[PDB]
Amino acid sequence: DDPVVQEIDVYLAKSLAEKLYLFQYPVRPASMTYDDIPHLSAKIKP
Amino acid sequence: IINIKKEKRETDEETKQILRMLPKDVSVAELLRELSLTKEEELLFLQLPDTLPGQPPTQDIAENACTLADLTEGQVGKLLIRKSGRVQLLLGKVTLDVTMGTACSFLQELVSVGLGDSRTGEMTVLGHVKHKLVCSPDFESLLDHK
Amino acid sequence: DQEIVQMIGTEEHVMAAFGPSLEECQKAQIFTQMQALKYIGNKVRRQRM
Amino acid sequence: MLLFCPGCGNGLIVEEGQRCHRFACNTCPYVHNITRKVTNRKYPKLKEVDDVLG
Ligand SMILES: [Zn+2]
Repeated sequence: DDPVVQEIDVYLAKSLAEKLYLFQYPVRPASMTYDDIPHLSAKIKP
Repeated sequence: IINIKKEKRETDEETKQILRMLPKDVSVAELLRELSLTKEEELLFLQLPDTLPGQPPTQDIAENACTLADLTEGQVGKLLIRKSGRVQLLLGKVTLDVTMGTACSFLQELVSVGLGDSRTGEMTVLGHVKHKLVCSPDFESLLDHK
Repeated sequence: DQEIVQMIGTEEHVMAAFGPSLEECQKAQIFTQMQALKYIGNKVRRQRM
Repeated sequence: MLLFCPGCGNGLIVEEGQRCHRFACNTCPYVHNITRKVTNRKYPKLKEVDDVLG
């Protein structure tokens, strides 16, 4: 079992290391998104 | 009735309760259809081990944890797809294996929350997350090596 | 309640069995954490003063 | 079946509005009118024709 195909390279980026957040909605399926819902504000703490 | 706001069935994979009228994939075939069948980019969420096979470069140390926050930019490893469905990640002298994670069906939005100013910041929706990968050390090879 | 049902299970028989519990919960006006905590505290007896 | 509101995720009950029967949640003004027929079969187990023993 040799690596015949798909020798993909892996790069690393530190531009958004401290600014990248992951938001997951446990009650919202992936089919319906909040793209059309107009947002108003977001409160946050560092 | 509005078509994009119907009631949702309990099964997130079969929310189509009313209509107008999935086999478990593998990482090798996943990447094959992501690159050969189509050319559109995709956002993935892979889980790396606690410690990477490296040393913090001039980070003031101790054999501590070496995560991505210590490594620099550029090429850090290669992704190999062998025969019979093997998907490995060569991160130097060692080789980890990549498997499919838990098949999430709920909405996962990868966004960028950049606090450019101490009073006002920007939230940038980068994309959507659909598949999850898991990278694990090939302990069998590490044991048979020495 | 959707998160609770997802945590319990997504099988049809599982939802059919858990239906009565959801109905009994909806019979009362307990819908937030504060209301449920107050209901629980009402069912709490002091360890003899 | 068991249906939940996309807004908050609470269970939906069936009530009668001013025009038609609708699914509604008890904690939000979300509603959903019924357009076509909706059914939920269960297919109960049919007692077999028990054999005569002895
Ligand atoms: Zn609701």
